[PDB]
Amino acid sequence: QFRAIIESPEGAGHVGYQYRRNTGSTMRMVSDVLDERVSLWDFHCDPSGNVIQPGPNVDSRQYLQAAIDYVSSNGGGTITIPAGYTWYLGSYGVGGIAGHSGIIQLRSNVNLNIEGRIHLSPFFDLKPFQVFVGFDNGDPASSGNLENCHIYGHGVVDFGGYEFGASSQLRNGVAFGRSYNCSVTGITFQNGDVTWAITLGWNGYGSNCYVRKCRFINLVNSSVNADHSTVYVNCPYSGVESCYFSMSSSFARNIACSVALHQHDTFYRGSTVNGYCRGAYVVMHAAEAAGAGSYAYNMQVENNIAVIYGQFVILGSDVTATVSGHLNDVIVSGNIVSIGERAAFSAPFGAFIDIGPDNSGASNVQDIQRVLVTGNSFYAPANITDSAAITLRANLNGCTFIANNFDCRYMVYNAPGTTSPVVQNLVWDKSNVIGGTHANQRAGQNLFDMQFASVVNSTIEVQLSCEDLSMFSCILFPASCQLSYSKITVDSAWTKSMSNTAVFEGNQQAGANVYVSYPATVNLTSYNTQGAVPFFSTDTNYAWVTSAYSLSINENLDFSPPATYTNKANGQLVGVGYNEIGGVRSVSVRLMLQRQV
Amino acid sequence: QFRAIIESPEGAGHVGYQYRRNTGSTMRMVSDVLDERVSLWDFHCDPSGNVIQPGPNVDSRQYLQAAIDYVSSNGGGTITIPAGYTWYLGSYGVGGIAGHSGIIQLRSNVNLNIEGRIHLSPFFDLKPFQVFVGFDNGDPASSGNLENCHIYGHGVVDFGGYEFGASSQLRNGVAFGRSYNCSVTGITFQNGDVTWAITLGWNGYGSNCYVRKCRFINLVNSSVNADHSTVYVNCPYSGVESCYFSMSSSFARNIACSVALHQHDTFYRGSTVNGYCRGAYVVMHAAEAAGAGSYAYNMQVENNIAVIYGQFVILGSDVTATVSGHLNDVIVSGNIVSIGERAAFSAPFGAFIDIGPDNSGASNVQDIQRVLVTGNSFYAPANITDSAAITLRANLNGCTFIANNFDCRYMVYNAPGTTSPVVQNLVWDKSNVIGGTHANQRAGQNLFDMQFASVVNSTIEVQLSCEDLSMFSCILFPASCQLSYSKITVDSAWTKSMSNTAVFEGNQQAGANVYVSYPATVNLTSYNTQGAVPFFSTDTNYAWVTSAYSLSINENLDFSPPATYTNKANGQLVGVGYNEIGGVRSVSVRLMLQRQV
Amino acid sequence: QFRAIIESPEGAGHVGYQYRRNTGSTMRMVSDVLDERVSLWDFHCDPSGNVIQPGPNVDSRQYLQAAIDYVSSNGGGTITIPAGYTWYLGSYGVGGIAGHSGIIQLRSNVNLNIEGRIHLSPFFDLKPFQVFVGFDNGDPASSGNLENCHIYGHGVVDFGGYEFGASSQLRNGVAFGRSYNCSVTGITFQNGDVTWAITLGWNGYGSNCYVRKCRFINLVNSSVNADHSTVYVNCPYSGVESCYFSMSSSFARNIACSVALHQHDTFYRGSTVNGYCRGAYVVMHAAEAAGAGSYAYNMQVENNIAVIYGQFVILGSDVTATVSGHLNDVIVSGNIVSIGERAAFSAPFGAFIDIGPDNSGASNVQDIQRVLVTGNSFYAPANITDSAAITLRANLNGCTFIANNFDCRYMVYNAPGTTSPVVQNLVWDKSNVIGGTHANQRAGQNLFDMQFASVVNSTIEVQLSCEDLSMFSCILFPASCQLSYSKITVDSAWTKSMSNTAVFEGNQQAGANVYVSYPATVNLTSYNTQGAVPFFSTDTNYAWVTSAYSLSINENLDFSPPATYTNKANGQLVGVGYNEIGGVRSVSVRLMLQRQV
Ligand code: NA
Ligand code: NA
Ligand code: NA
Repeated sequence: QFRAIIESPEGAGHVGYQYRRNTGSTMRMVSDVLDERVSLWDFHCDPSGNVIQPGPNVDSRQYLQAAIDYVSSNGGGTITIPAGYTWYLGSYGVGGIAGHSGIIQLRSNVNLNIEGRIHLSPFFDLKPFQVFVGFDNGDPASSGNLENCHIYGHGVVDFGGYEFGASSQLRNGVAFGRSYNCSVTGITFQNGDVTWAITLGWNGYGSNCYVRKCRFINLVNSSVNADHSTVYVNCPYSGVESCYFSMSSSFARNIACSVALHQHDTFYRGSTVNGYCRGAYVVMHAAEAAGAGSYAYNMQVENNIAVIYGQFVILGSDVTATVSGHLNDVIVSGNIVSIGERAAFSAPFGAFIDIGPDNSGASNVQDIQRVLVTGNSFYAPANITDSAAITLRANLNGCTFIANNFDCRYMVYNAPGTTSPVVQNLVWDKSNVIGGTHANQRAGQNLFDMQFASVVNSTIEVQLSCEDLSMFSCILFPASCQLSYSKITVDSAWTKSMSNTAVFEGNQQAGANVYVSYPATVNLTSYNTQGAVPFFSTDTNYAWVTSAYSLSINENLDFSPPATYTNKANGQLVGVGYNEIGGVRSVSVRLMLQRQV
Repeated sequence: QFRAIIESPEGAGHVGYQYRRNTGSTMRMVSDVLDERVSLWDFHCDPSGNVIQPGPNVDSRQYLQAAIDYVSSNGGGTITIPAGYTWYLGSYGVGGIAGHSGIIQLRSNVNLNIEGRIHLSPFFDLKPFQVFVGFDNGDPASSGNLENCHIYGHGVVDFGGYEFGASSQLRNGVAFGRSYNCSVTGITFQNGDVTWAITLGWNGYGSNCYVRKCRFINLVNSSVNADHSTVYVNCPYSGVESCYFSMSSSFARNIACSVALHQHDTFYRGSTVNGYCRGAYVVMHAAEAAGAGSYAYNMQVENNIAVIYGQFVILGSDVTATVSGHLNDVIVSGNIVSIGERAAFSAPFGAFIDIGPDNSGASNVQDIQRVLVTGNSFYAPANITDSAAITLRANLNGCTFIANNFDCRYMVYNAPGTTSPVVQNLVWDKSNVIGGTHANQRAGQNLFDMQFASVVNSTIEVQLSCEDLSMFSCILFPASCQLSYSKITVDSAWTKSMSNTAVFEGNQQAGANVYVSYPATVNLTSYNTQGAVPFFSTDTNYAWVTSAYSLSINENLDFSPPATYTNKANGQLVGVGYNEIGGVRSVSVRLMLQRQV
Repeated sequence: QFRAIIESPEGAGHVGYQYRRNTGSTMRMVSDVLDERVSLWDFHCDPSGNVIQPGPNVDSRQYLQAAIDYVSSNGGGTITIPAGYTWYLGSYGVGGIAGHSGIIQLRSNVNLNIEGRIHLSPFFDLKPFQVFVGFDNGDPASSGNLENCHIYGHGVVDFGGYEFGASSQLRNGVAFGRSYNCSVTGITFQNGDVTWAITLGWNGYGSNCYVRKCRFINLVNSSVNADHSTVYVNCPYSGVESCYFSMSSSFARNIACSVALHQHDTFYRGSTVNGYCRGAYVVMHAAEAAGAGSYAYNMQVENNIAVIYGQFVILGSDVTATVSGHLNDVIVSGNIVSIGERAAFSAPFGAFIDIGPDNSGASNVQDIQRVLVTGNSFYAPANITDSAAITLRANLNGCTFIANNFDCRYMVYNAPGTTSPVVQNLVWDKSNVIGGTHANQRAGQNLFDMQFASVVNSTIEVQLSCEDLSMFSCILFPASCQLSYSKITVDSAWTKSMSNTAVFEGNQQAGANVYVSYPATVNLTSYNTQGAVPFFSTDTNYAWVTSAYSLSINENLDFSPPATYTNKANGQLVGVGYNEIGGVRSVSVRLMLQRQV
């Protein structure tokens, strides 16, 4: 009677309890207290209610779904996935997540505390999957929201090492969906060939979604995998902090990016990356602009550590038939980034910043401006010819560089022939320090290679900190690049032996609102006159020069050339020196040529 | 007999347990294991011990207080506020928190894990309240400390949307009191009209208090609300990290600040703000200097993202009859900040840094120095006339600006008439990049408007990066501003067409220890002499000029003006050019005027 | 019968339970649910299974070890150390941790949630100890790994205040061993005289180990203690974030460092330090290079707040018979650091950066390069003569300084006599702001004191922001320092009254590839000639000068000196001025001397 009730499932509901024997505390039953927590064990049972042990040959999916569905029905809670066990998933979910190749459906206010391990069984080999899906509809546009869903703990999600079956397939760990106040904290995602580990939001719908203190380990493994971004941030007021990302496959060096920031007010901070092609995309895709507008603004990449093989930050924006995307108000700061040991040209072109074309290769759709790149370090090994502070491959409406340290082959680069970007407001402050690792490697190359259609309202203040006499020039403009309302200077330090410092193939430095200064060697010849006497340049290509001054000592006693020069209508320089004794003088002098500065 | 004991409240204390059947484990009873945790359910009961369900019509306050008081009596623990329920509070607390309009009294070592929702009932409508109070006395000065108290979880505190009843009232979420090692992590505070969500410390008493990963949503809603700072940090070695703050009301744009840092060794990092008037106050109030001294030092605002309507960082210090407050050793870095879309003058004057007067409007009490503002971005839309890198409205003893990007109407500003601050050690390094969003908007305005009583030991190195010919001047000193032992330079780039570059209305640039350089147009006339021949300025206002040099080309063949000039006692410039053929020459030239540089 | 089973230890395993009466949930027993968690109470029992109360006279060690060992046997879990109790440890462990003076042995996948207090009993007074040890062997080289071990909670580890018995002894809180994915979060370590609180890794073996939100309070207390680094990071992909470190003893000001970063891809962020000698070591020790290679790279110290008495960041690398250590790719950024109030020379020499000799004092073994120091603030009080931006005491292969604010006695320093470092690639950008706290204190001192064997490929761009006429020179090279392929400039602002600006005791500024500019006063005398007329310097020590220009006004009406000068073979300067009326002129002028700039 009483014995029977006690051994029944209702037994615990008949045993009284009062907290610490406190007479002022609730008189409850044991079952009530045990009902304050919930684990997968409370649903991991056969139809008669007997517990099932997890393992390689047990598909845990329906049991976890039942737990989620039930806790959802009570307004939420946290389900623990117990430590000490590996819980295998072995079949697809059903309903609104089947269109997403979903395994488990997440539900609002239902948190998962993953302390044990979740493993994918070989049912998923060569197939698509998205392990945790927060959509409730096959069509994301008719999906409801996922709110207040947190996954956390010390546990693991293991994708079982299976390769993709076909490049067209997609694979994900956590697809939060149209997600609001959702997060992943503490979890290790490992051992896969996937497209993403976590995606946050859906085409701008969502808010307040975060990935923190997670580890992502070896999540690309095959030539079949088309592309990878480990965390894809597709809702605003969201981001990634204090994570670790590591890949070891060769394929990852060519296709994988750690983070993609695709909506406004998003961030990527304090994370360490190794073995990836790319650091972060920061891109406003017009096809993803439904939920939070057409502008990506307030984008922050800060205080990360990366060894990569391709590009650290990739900026973009694009358009559709009905929507134009814009990118502005970005800060990239405090990051320390290297291109890993590799042969030149063996992975995508190495870059700290890349201004990339759209997915169809168009370089004339972008609207990127008000970007600040400051207080970062970049290094590439001396053999990596394809390394640049910025590869400027598409139209740019502004990017400002202050107080960085760049130590790679090029400072500014774009390939000739290719795209001919239209450039406005590119600012390279004199406080950017140009390293010398690539000294002596730059035969035939221009340090700032300005292979653009045009440059306007831009500043390039070149300052070397060691010699590199192998380079063709410090900065070169082809004749095809228009240049106006710009300031281009080359500091003389470490330049005395350079044949070419600044080169303007179309004589663009003569423009009315071009402000330039650079060293040049000039031959001069004086009149015979004893006393104050003019010296004039033998060459006539200085009609643009507003002043020039001596960078050379005067080895002579009997005369001195002018310290300073102006020009004449015929393009000669002229200055007044001094003949202590008369005679025609002929000298070769290093001058700082200046125009309007 | 046995049946009776088992169904009694002591029943669980009669059922044996040994962990996982391990014979080396303690032989315990069920009640002992259940006593390892505690929830509000263990106290949320009527006088007969029957559990009460929470809800809109149940006042949960006495039950939560009883739980806190009891756990306190045992040396501490963590009380869980269960998920899946909304727990309403409906009356004020009693005792030492009644003077603070307290609801719940916090106690040392007693943590709250808020997984469910705490809601305020309409009893609090139009009234003051402070939901959680750590003071044990009505008079904070005779209060004991609160130590080792942490509030955390995925839950919510909802202030029920009630407006303030009167501007004089105060409202708070968590008043920690004289708090040591206390924190709030993970909680969402929403739906209110309050003064603060969380306050840390009391007039410098406290230490090691933090707010992390909390969200603060819509916490100002009425014209009645006098003021708001979401987190007020009033103890040292304390701060705010990785939080989200969002307001939507119009009133918030005029009164709300996200954080106030009021004691030394405090920080505000990695947080995102939207819809606020202000970012952070960083202020040493002499009236709050009892617990940690008279100095606010080691103040850090870093790596935040903000869209605001007024000022990002507001610096101050003030005095009382017996105490003077000082502010020094501050760093503001890596932040990306915008003034939101708004009409000019429709909210408090937009600023990245504001040096504010005291609460009584006094601008002659402040002692603010050794501030570093570096590697930040600031943007204001082109129509916002009231936008400045710094509004310098009170005495300043030092502020240093390096490697920022400011894109707004003014760089340095203070309104004329108003306060006449005394300025020392203002440093504006050439590495600050001046954006061009406000180009063409600056009719009648000075980019650096130096409306001060005096400027000493200061550096302004102005560098433009595009043209703006609408501005009256790059920098202007009224005749009322003394200027000494200072360096003021205007780079020539994008200045060739400017009528005025630097303006010194009192001819202050002639001071003995003033070091200045800027472009000017000058008319000159030569002697008739063939050969080396002097040119002299027609105007006599260059007695302060130590050298000048040509910024113009020479369109002539038969002569050249001097490349470089010095002056004469009468205030003319003079240099030696060259007449190939003789004749009096008359030319108009753009020169860089220099004094002691 | 049934009564007997129920009161036995197996009783709970006979009482049925089904979660919330849900008929689809597992039919379990109470014991199963209680077995989901585990605490120290489940092992803190006598041999008959009766629970023992912890306290001062109970040694809790064997019971905690038994708990750890058992949970380990089940594949892991989290053991809670209950709140409300102090758990004393009173004897050493046995087995593989005895060689490490271990107390408790940590085991893989076994987490400790420390909510209560762990205290050391006086058995440990005057003895060595390491409280938690992750090694399983006395010899670390034959030790197995510790993986997936996390210690966290709101609890405390108290070292009981005992002094060290002898300087040779070692003491530690948590020695993780060869540790992979291990962490400490939330814990307060206090009240000791120890060598370290936490060590991560062993001679480069380990990965993904972190210390977050921990507090470290008063952990050095005696003159006996040889040395202290609070967190020692000796494995890669590891670091310290958001911690608090505080010492109050005088001894700590001379021996204690907060963090030591000893392997690649390690970081120290967002932490606050007070009362320590040092901030962080960043050092590649060749004796510790077994597990992760010979290079420390990707080292990050960012956004910390410190008041220290010695040096903030200390860089090093050294060698053994068979291994050479290298240090490169380091970033030190956003930190705000002060030397605390102290007498000059009363603690180790104050420095923001120190390039230190090896432990045997050798300054010729180091290979340190590609370091970026940017956007930091440093302050030392005016009386602290021993304060420097960088003490450069050992060979340096590169360090770059951009956009810092340094306000201390020296900018660059090394003591004369002592080491004679070989310096390459030291870069001091003009954007570093030199504060004026030490103005008037620098009698007999050189601001940049270049006491080196040699300097190559280096840049020193000195910019003052106030006067300090007490200093002997802005920069001085002794004749013993070679200088080549370098750029050394002194901006003229605030220098007009300085006798010496740049000093080159060996006339090193004449070198072929030395690029220098600085102010000097020069006496000149003209010829008699009316009209354009040469002026020449009376002194002949300007054979290295390529140009010079006037920094002085001309008080004369009847003549003007040249605005600009070049030199002559005999070392005189010469320029062409203008005599309106003839006569020999004699003037004393302030010039900017330039060489190849
Ligand atoms: Na073109
Ligand atoms: Na005045
Ligand atoms: Na030497």
